[PDB]
Amino acid sequence: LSPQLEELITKVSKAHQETFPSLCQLGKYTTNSSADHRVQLDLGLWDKFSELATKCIIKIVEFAKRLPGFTGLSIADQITLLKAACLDILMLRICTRYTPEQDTMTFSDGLTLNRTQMHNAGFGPLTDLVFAFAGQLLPLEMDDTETGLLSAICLICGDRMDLEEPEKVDKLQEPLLEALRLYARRRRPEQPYMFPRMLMKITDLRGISTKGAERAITLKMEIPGPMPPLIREMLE
Ligand SMILES: CCCCCCCCCCCCO[C@H]1O[C@H](CO)[C@@H](O[C@H]2O[C@H](CO)[C@@H](O)[C@H](O)[C@H]2O)[C@H](O)[C@H]1O
Ligand SMILES: CC1=C(/C=C/C(C)=C\C=C\C(C)=C\C(=O)O)C(C)(C)CCC1
Ligand SMILES: [Cl-]
Repeated sequence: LSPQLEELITKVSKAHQETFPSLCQLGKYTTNSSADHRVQLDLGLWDKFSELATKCIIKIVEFAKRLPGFTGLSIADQITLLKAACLDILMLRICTRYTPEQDTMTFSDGLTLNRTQMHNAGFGPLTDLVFAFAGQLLPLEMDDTETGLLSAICLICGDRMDLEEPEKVDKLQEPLLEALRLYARRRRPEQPYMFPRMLMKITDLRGISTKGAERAITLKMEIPGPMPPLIREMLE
């Protein structure tokens, strides 16, 4: 045991909780927009969804800047990491707020959309794969600390193309991996496969995000103007 590792766990947990409202703390609310049938795109829903996405991108940057050592990387490397991982983290975030009984996902302001509305907001042919990912995330029963640490591990990764100092990024990731294993095993000692299961979710997350990037291309043709600039920074 080391005090430094325990401090890292709590720092990351706090950074996550303070940039990602929990489903339980949110005042959920609904919309009646295009709620029953799948359409190509409901522009009202796209407007609301894309605005929320911009806000969450800013929150993910805020989260990143609170991760120990992140701001010690070159600005170029910080941007490179954020561009590489933002969509992964957005996916993890929305899927964490999945309510299976109601077949809904809840955004950071409490906006709660059913599957059809998620489709109509822009997810389109990606919707059911996203819900399937959320469904397969559930049994892991991850808590906020674990979700925070996993998000940090997804972001701080030395394999990203065009990194100036990949070995430096590698070194920053090391304690995050150690922290997640220590925490996961302590919390649920009778479920020792939880750590490796969590790590394998990273690969699943990358897979769904690649599909997300593909969806963005087709979505660009359906929208009446360009996507919001921070969304373009994430995708383009
Ligand atoms: C994925 C690609 C990544 C590319 C890197 C982009 C990093 C840019 C992040 C913005 C950094 C500056 O952030 C600073 O100004 C932003 C714009 O006024 C604010 O951004 C936002 O803040 C509020 C709460 O987060 C939001 O409800 C508002 O939409 C907006 O004002 C930040 O609260 C502020 O701390
Ligand atoms: C942004 C964006 C996309 C993905 C959004 C995802 C995957 C999650 C959004 C999460 C939010 C916005 C959570 C919150 O508010 O807590 C897709 C690929 C559809 C293409 C259009 C732009
Ligand atoms: Cl570009």
